[PDB]
Amino acid sequence: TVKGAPASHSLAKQLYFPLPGSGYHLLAPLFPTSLVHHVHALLREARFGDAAKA
RNA sequence: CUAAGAAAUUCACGGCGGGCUUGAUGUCCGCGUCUACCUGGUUCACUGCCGUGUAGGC
Repeated sequence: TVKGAPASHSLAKQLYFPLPGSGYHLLAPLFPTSLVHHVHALLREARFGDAAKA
């Protein structure tokens, strides 16, 4: 549980978003660790075989 | 101010081997097609006393 310093080392994406009146924000996106991969793998190998043979 | 902004894939190859498709068959019967028309508004034609001489003759 430690961070360091906020940065975005020159190759991470960061994209202007138009504010309503005027102005922008830089909005650096970060890759999430949402695991739909577990829900994808368990619905393709675990009991996809049993439902598929039925 | 665009998940922004950048990017040489690069190369080669033996698909080969062989072969019985066979036989048989009933298309089979009919039939009312009628009726009336102007090719005519066109053949710039053989000559010749003729002038071949762009008008000139029956």
